[PDB]
Amino acid sequence: KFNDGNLNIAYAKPTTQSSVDYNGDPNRAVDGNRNGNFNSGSVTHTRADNPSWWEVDLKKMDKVGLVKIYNRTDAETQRLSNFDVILYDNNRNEVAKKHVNNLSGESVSLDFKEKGARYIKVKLLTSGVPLSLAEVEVFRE
Ligand SMILES: C[C@@H]1O[C@H](O)[C@@H](O)[C@H](O)[C@@H]1O
Ligand SMILES: [Ca+2]
Repeated sequence: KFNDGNLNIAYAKPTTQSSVDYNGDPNRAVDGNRNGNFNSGSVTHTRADNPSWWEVDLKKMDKVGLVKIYNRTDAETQRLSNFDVILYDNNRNEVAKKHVNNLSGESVSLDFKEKGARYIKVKLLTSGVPLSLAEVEVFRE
């Protein structure tokens, strides 16, 4: 629930994703565990979807600052590439979007500067690539 003294508002929130494979249910990206080894149980996994995506629902409009996305680490790390992070309001209107080409480390940090949003979606832009996320943390600043 807190990471380095900052309240992670995504923790334990409802999640969905495009499909599930390998029992990589979407709630694994909000289970409080940054472990990126798939075999740990901490990491989501969709099927090879058109495209694969994952989303957290904050349950109401909230304010979104830092969003930190933790990649799978044990294998297939390149899958988390060429992707959008999209904020939606209560009526699923897009209110902000950032594109990430790839990760040089195990995570990427994005600052949405306190934009009002209820949903944060991670969407791969390449057809037929599974989406796996170790953790998605969201902070209000
Ligand atoms: C859980 C599995 O891990 C393996 O390393 C991959 O080759 C499979 O595609 C799948 O992601
Ligand atoms: Ca996790």
